[PDB]
Amino acid sequence: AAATNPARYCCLSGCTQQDLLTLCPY
Amino acid sequence: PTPEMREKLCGHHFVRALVRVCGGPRWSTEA
Repeated sequence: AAATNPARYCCLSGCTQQDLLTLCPY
Repeated sequence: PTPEMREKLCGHHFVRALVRVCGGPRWSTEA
């Protein structure tokens, strides 16, 4: 569910390519 | 950007996934 942490969020809930892309920096 | 299933990026999973999406030939430190 909700989690003030991407790594945790991706673990608990899960993340896709889009989810990760949104977190991609320069 | 498709009907992709969210992968549970627990631990190292987040790292490898991050490299996959952002770019392999660049994660020379951010992974």
